[PDB]
Amino acid sequence: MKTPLTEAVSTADSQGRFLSSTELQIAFGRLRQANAGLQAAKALTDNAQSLVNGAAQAVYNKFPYTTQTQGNNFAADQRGKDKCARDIGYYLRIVTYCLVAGGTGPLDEYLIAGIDEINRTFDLSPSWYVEALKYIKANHGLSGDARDEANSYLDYAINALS
Amino acid sequence: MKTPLTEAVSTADSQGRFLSSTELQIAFGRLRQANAGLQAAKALTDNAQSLVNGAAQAVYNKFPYTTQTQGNNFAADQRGKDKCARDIGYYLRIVTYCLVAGGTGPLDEYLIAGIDEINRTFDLSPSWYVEALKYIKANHGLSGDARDEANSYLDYAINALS
Amino acid sequence: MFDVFTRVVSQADARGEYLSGSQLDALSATVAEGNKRIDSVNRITGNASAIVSNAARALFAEQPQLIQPGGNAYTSRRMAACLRDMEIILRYVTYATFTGDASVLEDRCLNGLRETYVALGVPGASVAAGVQKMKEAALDIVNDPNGITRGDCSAIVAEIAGYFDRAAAAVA
Amino acid sequence: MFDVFTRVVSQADARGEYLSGSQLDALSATVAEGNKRIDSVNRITGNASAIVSNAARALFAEQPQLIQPGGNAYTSRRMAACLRDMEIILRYVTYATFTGDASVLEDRCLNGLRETYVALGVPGASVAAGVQKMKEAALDIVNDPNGITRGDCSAIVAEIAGYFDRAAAAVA
Amino acid sequence: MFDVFTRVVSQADARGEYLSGSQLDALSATVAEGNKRIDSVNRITGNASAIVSNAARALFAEQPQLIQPGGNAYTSRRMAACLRDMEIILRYVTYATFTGDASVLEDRCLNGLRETYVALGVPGASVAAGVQKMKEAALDIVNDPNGITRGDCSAIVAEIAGYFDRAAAAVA
Amino acid sequence: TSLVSAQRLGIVAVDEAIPLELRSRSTEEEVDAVILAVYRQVLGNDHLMSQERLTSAESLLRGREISVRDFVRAVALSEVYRQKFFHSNPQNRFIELNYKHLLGRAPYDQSEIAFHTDLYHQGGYEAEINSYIDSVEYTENFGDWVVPYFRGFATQRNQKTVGFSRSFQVYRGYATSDRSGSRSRLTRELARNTASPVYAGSTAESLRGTSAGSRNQMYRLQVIQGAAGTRVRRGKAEYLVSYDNLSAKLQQINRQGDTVTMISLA
Amino acid sequence: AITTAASRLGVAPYNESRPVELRPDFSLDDAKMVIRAVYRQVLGNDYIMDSERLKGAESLLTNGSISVREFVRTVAKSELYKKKFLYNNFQTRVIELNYKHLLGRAPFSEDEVIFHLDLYENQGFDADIDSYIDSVEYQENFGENIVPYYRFNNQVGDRTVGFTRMFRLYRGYANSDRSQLERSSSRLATELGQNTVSAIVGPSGSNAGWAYRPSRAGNTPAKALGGTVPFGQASKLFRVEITAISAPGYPKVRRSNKAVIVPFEQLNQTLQQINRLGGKVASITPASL
Ligand SMILES: *[C@@H](C)[C@H]1/C(=C/c2[nH]c(/C=C3N=C(/C=C4\NC(=O)C(CC)=C4C)C(C)=C\3CCC(=O)O)c(CCC(=O)O)c2C)NC(=O)[C@@H]1C
Ligand SMILES: *[C@@H](C)[C@H]1/C(=C/c2[nH]c(/C=C3N=C(/C=C4\NC(=O)C(CC)=C4C)C(C)=C\3CCC(=O)O)c(CCC(=O)O)c2C)NC(=O)[C@@H]1C
Ligand SMILES: *[C@H](C)[C@H]1/C(=C/c2[nH]c(/C=C3N=C(/C=C4\NC(=O)C(CC)=C4C)C(C)=C\3CCC(=O)O)c(CCC(=O)O)c2C)NC(=O)[C@@H]1C
Ligand SMILES: *[C@H](C)[C@H]1/C(=C/c2[nH]c(/C=C3N=C(/C=C4\NC(=O)C(CC)=C4C)C(C)=C\3CCC(=O)O)c(CCC(=O)O)c2C)NC(=O)[C@@H]1C
Ligand SMILES: *[C@H](C)[C@H]1/C(=C/c2[nH]c(/C=C3N=C(/C=C4\NC(=O)C(CC)=C4C)C(C)=C\3CCC(=O)O)c(CCC(=O)O)c2C)NC(=O)[C@@H]1C
Ligand SMILES: *[C@H](C)[C@H]1/C(=C/c2[nH]c(/C=C3N=C(/C=C4\NC(=O)C(CC)=C4C)C(C)=C\3CCC(=O)O)c(CCC(=O)O)c2C)NC(=O)[C@@H]1C
Ligand SMILES: *[C@H](C)[C@H]1/C(=C/c2[nH]c(/C=C3N=C(/C=C4\NC(=O)C(CC)=C4C)C(C)=C\3CCC(=O)O)c(CCC(=O)O)c2C)NC(=O)[C@@H]1C
Ligand SMILES: *[C@H](C)[C@H]1/C(=C/c2[nH]c(/C=C3N=C(/C=C4\NC(=O)C(CC)=C4C)C(C)=C\3CCC(=O)O)c(CCC(=O)O)c2C)NC(=O)[C@@H]1C
Ligand SMILES: *[C@H](C)[C@H]1/C(=C/c2[nH]c(/C=C3N=C(/C=C4\NC(=O)C(CC)=C4C)C(C)=C\3CCC(=O)O)c(CCC(=O)O)c2C)NC(=O)[C@@H]1C
Ligand SMILES: *[C@H](C)[C@H]1/C(=C/c2[nH]c(/C=C3N=C(/C=C4\NC(=O)C(CC)=C4C)C(C)=C\3CCC(=O)O)c(CCC(=O)O)c2C)NC(=O)[C@@H]1C
Ligand SMILES: *[C@H](C)[C@H]1/C(=C/c2[nH]c(/C=C3N=C(/C=C4\NC(=O)C(CC)=C4C)C(C)=C\3CCC(=O)O)c(CCC(=O)O)c2C)NC(=O)[C@@H]1C
Ligand SMILES: *[C@H](C)[C@H]1/C(=C/c2[nH]c(/C=C3N=C(/C=C4\NC(=O)C(CC)=C4C)C(C)=C\3CCC(=O)O)c(CCC(=O)O)c2C)NC(=O)[C@@H]1C
Ligand SMILES: *[C@H](C)[C@H]1/C(=C/c2[nH]c(/C=C3N=C(/C=C4\NC(=O)C(CC)=C4C)C(C)=C\3CCC(=O)O)c(CCC(=O)O)c2C)NC(=O)[C@@H]1C
Ligand SMILES: *[C@H](C)[C@H]1/C(=C/c2[nH]c(/C=C3N=C(/C=C4\NC(=O)C(CC)=C4C)C(C)=C\3CCC(=O)O)c(CCC(=O)O)c2C)NC(=O)[C@@H]1C
Repeated sequence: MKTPLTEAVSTADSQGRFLSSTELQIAFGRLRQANAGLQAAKALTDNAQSLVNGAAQAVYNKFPYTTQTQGNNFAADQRGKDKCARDIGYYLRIVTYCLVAGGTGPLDEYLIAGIDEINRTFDLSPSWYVEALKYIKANHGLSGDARDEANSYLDYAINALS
Repeated sequence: MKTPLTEAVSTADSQGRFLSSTELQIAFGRLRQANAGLQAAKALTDNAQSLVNGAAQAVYNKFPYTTQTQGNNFAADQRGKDKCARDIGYYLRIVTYCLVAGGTGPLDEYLIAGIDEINRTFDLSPSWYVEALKYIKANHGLSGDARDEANSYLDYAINALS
Repeated sequence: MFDVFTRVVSQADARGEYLSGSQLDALSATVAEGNKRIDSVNRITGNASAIVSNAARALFAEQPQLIQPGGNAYTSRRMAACLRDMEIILRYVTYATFTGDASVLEDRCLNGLRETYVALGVPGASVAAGVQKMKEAALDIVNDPNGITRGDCSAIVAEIAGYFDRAAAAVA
Repeated sequence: MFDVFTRVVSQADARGEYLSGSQLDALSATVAEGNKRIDSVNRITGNASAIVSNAARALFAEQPQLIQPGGNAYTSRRMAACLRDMEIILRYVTYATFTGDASVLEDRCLNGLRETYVALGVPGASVAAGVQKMKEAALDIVNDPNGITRGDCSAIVAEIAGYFDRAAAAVA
Repeated sequence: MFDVFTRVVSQADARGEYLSGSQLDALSATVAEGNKRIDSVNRITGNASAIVSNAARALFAEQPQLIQPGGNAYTSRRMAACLRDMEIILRYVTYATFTGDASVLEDRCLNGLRETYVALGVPGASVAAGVQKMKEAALDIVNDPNGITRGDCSAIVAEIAGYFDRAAAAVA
Repeated sequence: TSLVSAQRLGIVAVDEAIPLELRSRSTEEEVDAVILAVYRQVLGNDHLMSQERLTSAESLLRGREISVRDFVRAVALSEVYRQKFFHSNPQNRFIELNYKHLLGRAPYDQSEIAFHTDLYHQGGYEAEINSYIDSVEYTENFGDWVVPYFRGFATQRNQKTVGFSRSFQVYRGYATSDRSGSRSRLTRELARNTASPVYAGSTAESLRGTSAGSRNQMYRLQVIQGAAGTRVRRGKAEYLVSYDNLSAKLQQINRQGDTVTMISLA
Repeated sequence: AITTAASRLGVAPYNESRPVELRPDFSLDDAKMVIRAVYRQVLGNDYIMDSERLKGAESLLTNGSISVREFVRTVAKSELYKKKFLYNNFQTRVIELNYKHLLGRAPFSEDEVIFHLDLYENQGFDADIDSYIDSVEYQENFGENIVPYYRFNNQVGDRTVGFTRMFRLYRGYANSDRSQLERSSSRLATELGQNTVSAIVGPSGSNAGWAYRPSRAGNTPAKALGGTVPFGQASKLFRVEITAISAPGYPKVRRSNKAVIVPFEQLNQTLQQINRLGGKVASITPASL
């Protein structure tokens, strides 16, 4: 799982090496970041319901056909809106994992890998989730390093989807 | 290992029961004993070389043919004397384990189970080790509960050998 | 299975050495904690039914999908089995607390439990959540300062937490 | 492979839950100790050759059966392999210390190691004795007060000891 | 299990064939050797305890790690199990000598024995060395010219050596 | 595979492995890393003595005179590889070692064994080794510049499902090696075109409770049985018995004439 | 087999039952049937309270973590089995019970008592239990997957004395090993030591003389040594076992149980006299040739 600490070790291990100053500097970089990530994770968690709901409606506003067309892949009925808010919650929850982990590991392992197969298979538009992610970027209220690290993971998801 | 604590749990588990006052009282019994057992173990350990060498010499005195007769099972050469001292040390060290564990569990597991087959296979006389064990009983200088518990384990081995 | 004492003995025997004065003193300090350990086992055991039921209630409230029709704890037999497992795990945790060593819990309860659950379809993460709920209740009961001689139980409480965590990880 | 952070994450995802405020504070307290952890890795690494060689010499002095002709560490190839294993285990102990989680030991160093030793006839109890000796030498190195900002490293030393114990138990 | 006669029968039945004149003649030669075979079985049996104990002593003399503390043959129960195993193998080797066919040894002794030792952590290469020591003692006993009608037992000795070799190969 | 399964099966490190490719204008460190990875893979993770290293082949690779695939082949044809895996092994064990080392998988069917036994009988050792490295499977997975890596734990195009189960017979864990010859664990299941249960990582474990005797250990005996007593319901059976009853169980199986295929701790 | 006398001997219900087998891929109802059968067989048809159930062993059986035989083994080694059958019994009684529960038959010979008494004394109860379950006899009859059951019918390897002794240990269907007239006493200590047998007395309800039991001393021997000479002119002798004698009362009646050897020519008088004593005929057996 992509994270500074686990990547320092797996790289050293692949080279048969003890950890050296380089991996120690990696750890210092992790320590410099971690509190902001944990602060960012807390802030996103506390507003999870608001962000998820606002993101869901932002998508509904931008793609009104989703709340009006009948179909398993759309949110016209109640199940679809539940599926949709669930999916957006997945994105937001896993992003906080990335802030906690200090890397894209959680996004790669839990969401990104295979998402293209899923969206094709169930006829789910990547654009819907991009709009949801864009909303969370604009509304999470973070600042400083917490904002920077958080937007990197949101953008990483956006780039993966587009 | 037969120790008070493991036996209590094993009997409770056989009945699918949580521990009750009976087992708590087993624990108090162990606690009442344990400090004395540990003090005995330290005293035997500190005097181990004296006790082991003395015990070996006591066997050689009572059974002089063991140091005079040629044969793999006897101690007429340095090879045999070393085996013998090693064996007596085994008895002493494991007895200290019994004092630490609070039961014959270590003697049962490490030494007593199968001793008959060994003594028969390699033509060792159990009377030799009885004599060594009597020497140790009579020279450990323990008093009180430490003496009582140490001698119960020394007698347990003697009884097993006879 | 080992207790705190025989754990050290077995390590010493494999090296063919007497216990050091440092090891013996460590055991002496354990003996000095014995009353606290006995109280902790007594307190958990005295409250076992409550610990299990309250944890199970809380668990299903957070995970209603377990008890909806078709859920893994749906139907009396499966609910009954689930409640039974929660008590088994608690019971073995108290065994480990009593002995002062995790071997009873690991050897008899946890070894092979994950595989049983995976084969059955029992959701390990939900079992682990249940175990965590039981852990919190158990630790509060142990730490309750009323009706007991006052003193510091942080060491024993930490040991008990470790045993609960072992159980949670073994199935999680 | 997990580190101290992703271990928590993996459990939380299995429940579909955000990290709790307590888990975040817990991870924050981990960050607070980060410098101590980095120093401990740095110190063991700086003395790795001496730790390994001193432990090896001590092991063969306690267990001279290993190096006499016919012994499992007799012949240069076998001695060389034995020394490599000691170094390998120590290296992976530093990895676990670095990451703050045991998974790297369980995934890589210890994964099948007992099977390997049984197949080869390597005396696993003896390997455990050698690991214990590196452990004692490593913790003294970590606890050395000289030339370092003084502070209390007891938590990390206890964690490191756990990693050494895990290695020893895996082959014992 | 098969003996020397039924081994041939089984092969013939699978072909739907009467034994040929050559096959019958070979069994007649086997019959003519029967007294030597009985004598070999009687000699090995009559020295079984000495064969086993002498072999065990020699093994532990050459491989002292087996009996050092923490060694697989250390402690009375393990030592007794080891001596038991040696005697078992010797017993089934005598059975194979008696019947003139390895099947009893293969089916009833060596069946799964390598896997059993691997699972138990018993050093199979050391069992093999033990079996070789018993082999060498047994063959000298069988070949002893004193107190027996003189004759050539080379063929039976080779057959017995073959059975010992199977056992040593199988356990390793 | 994903964490939930890889953790139980002891293959997390395999899953997170990244193919190593030798790029244009590589550094000395990158060549060194590649040489190390080749030795680990092709020699099945043996401890490699400095006296055993291919000095010349290493030089040529470092000089970009030969490709990574050429260097893999140099190591596979070396006397080190032969001594480790060929001279003391039966042929079928040798062949599955070649599949593990060179293609990173387990053999799929008996005909693969037959093909390679024929090739060895026809063109000898070099022709046998070259068949793996020159194969379409080698070229399309690793080409000329990527070090081979174990593939058997991932769904491959044109594999057989049983390749996944069999992988656990030839890959025994991260801290293992193909050093002791020995026999193939795959012989029977290849010959009869069947599969065997996967007991790896922690999947061998079974519950003890109060039924596992004095040592709290269960042993899993896998047997092939027939009706030569009570009725036999399956030709393949497993028994879980405690240490104390293990001798009695072996003797029971032995007396019935049934074959023990595997025993392990549970 | 046993057909005509099956009902009066209490065998008919077992004639009507099949062995309880746990098939591979068994269903939960299969597991429940095994558990019920094992509790009834191995615990001698004692009522089992919910607090006494071996819930963990039952779980492991249901899960396939232990086979039927290993579940039997666990029940036999449990504190529940030992409380019922070990702690309060003479070891010869324990051996009788083990044979009935785990092998479904009665001991054949004194050699079996020697073996199991020494095994218990040298290695403990658990070791002794294993000897029954790991025995060749257990393997041949029940194997890994069948609950032990009473082996009333003649099999290869049997001895006749086994058949008569089963009705010293089995006292009917609505009965348990702990609810029999002889209570804790060994049923077979004397039979085994002397290698003798006793006339079969079937269960209550279907046999009026079901309570007949001989005393410690002063019993009538089985066979009429001396023939008809003491009786004068008599064609043949029979040994009649009589129980529940009360009518004359003490001291005219001392023991309510009595066995007499009487000639054919007095059987009419004997039955008449027995009836007037209030007694019930337990068994009649030819005593001369
Ligand atoms: C227990 C392990 C011992 C111990 C450790 C300890 N270290 C610090 C503080 C620091 N250690 C470092 C480490 C490095 N700086 C570098 O540039 C590199 C080389 C690449 C390393 C390894 C740093 C950066 C700090 C912080 C600044 C400082 O120099 O103090 C502490 C102080 C507390 C803290 O958390 O920082 C402690 C306790 N101290 C002992 O007494 C043990 C023997
Ligand atoms: C190699 C094994 C050695 C050897 C054997 C040998 N023995 C005989 C002949 C006989 N041996 C026996 C054996 C027994 N008679 C008994 O009553 C018993 C006890 C139950 C035994 C074991 C017998 C009956 C004979 C035949 C009579 C005789 O004494 O000759 C021979 C002779 C060849 C033959 O087949 O008869 C031989 C060669 N002789 C050696 O020199 C080897 C060291
Ligand atoms: C000393 C009292 C007398 C004596 C001793 C002697 N012993 C042996 C050989 C063995 N002793 C043991 C005993 C143990 N092994 C264990 O693991 C333990 C339990 C932890 C015990 C008690 C064993 C097993 C052996 C045989 C194997 C071995 O050598 O280790 C000998 C040599 C016997 C031989 O034939 O080589 C001797 C000389 N002999 C005397 O005359 C003393 C009076
Ligand atoms: C109604 C007559 C009274 C009542 C009901 C009540 N029940 C519960 C909780 C549970 N009920 C069940 C029952 C079943 N679960 C099943 O799967 C099936 C078989 C198909 C049955 C019959 C169970 C298992 C529970 C506990 C778990 C759960 O919450 O689902 C409650 C709540 C109890 C609690 O502590 O939460 C209540 C209130 N209560 C009354 O007062 C009514 C008169
Ligand atoms: C409750 C929090 C969760 C849950 C549990 C659940 N478990 C089972 C089934 C079994 N549980 C065990 C475990 C044990 N048996 C033992 O003897 C011991 C001690 C060694 C343990 C730990 C076993 C063996 C089984 C299988 C056999 C049995 O039924 O007892 C079930 C039933 C599964 C089924 O489909 O039958 C359930 C429901 N399920 C949840 O959803 C909760 C998260
Ligand atoms: C720890 C979580 C809490 C705590 C425990 C504690 N207990 C004691 C002392 C004793 N407790 C007992 C217990 C029992 N006595 C009995 O008869 C039984 C029933 C079978 C039990 C369970 C005993 C005997 C003692 C010693 C005598 C006394 O009167 O105290 C202490 C004091 C220190 C000591 O170990 O002796 C402590 C600290 N105390 C807390 O404050 C925690 C909430
Ligand atoms: C003698 C020329 C000089 C010398 C020797 C010396 N050697 C050691 C230690 C070891 N020597 C070896 C060598 C071998 N072991 C083998 O198995 C083989 C192949 C058959 C060889 C050649 C080894 C492996 C060791 C280390 C482990 C052991 O002690 O067995 C020492 C002691 C070193 C230490 O630190 O303990 C010494 C003194 N030293 C001199 O000064 C001489 C000029
Ligand atoms: C002696 C030369 C070596 C040695 C032996 C050793 N074996 C065991 C344990 C077992 N050995 C067997 C083997 C058999 N049991 C049988 O019934 C048969 C015939 C069918 C055989 C071949 C078994 C089954 C066991 C385990 C069960 C049991 O003991 O009954 C041990 C003890 C293992 C342990 O205590 O964990 C030992 C020591 N060990 C050495 O070091 C010698 C090289
Ligand atoms: C979907 C209905 C269910 C499900 C599926 C699932 N499968 C896997 C993993 C594998 N599936 C296969 C199967 C094949 N591979 C092949 O090449 C062939 C054709 C020749 C088959 C049939 C294999 C080999 C694997 C393992 C290797 C790999 O994953 O690539 C998973 C992943 C498990 C994990 O932890 O990664 C899943 C999820 N899962 C469900 O819940 C459904 C019931
Ligand atoms: C030294 C304290 C003891 C000892 C060691 C010894 N080990 C081997 C052989 C191997 N050791 C390993 C272990 C690892 N390889 C890895 O890659 C990892 C990390 C993931 C580990 C832990 C392996 C795989 C082998 C086999 C491969 C190889 O030997 O090259 C030997 C050599 C045995 C032999 O030559 O046959 C030795 C000697 N031996 C002792 O006596 C010490 C107690
Ligand atoms: C045939 C000439 C007469 C006859 C025979 C008859 N016998 C039975 C039933 C049984 N016979 C035995 C006898 C033995 N069991 C033993 O173990 C031994 C020695 C090993 C003997 C001799 C037994 C025990 C039974 C009952 C149990 C069983 O049969 O399995 C019957 C059937 C009784 C019934 O059906 O109720 C019969 C018919 N009957 C005649 O009329 C012939 C004169
Ligand atoms: C209740 C009205 C009266 C009463 C009853 C009582 N009975 C027992 C014990 C047993 N009852 C039976 C009966 C059966 N078991 C069966 O399997 C069958 C059907 C085929 C029947 C009819 C048995 C065998 C027993 C003994 C087994 C056991 O576990 O007890 C008791 C228990 C006596 C005691 O525990 O000491 C009692 C109390 N008692 C009264 O006072 C009521 C008049
Ligand atoms: C020794 C002082 C006298 C003596 C004893 C003797 N006893 C037997 C045989 C048996 N002894 C028992 C005893 C017990 N069974 C139990 O369950 C218990 C309580 C737990 C006891 C004490 C039994 C049942 C037997 C029969 C089985 C057996 O033979 O072991 C014998 C043998 C008699 C025979 O004919 O074989 C002897 C010799 N004999 C004397 O002369 C001494 C006065
Ligand atoms: C009174 C405490 C209990 C009790 C007694 C009771 N007894 C009988 C009947 C008989 N009692 C005997 C006793 C003996 N015969 C002897 O030879 C001796 C030793 C020398 C004794 C003690 C006998 C033979 C009988 C039957 C003949 C007779 O009735 O006189 C009864 C009457 C039985 C009946 O069914 O009528 C009773 C009531 N009953 C209880 O409930 C008390 C516990």
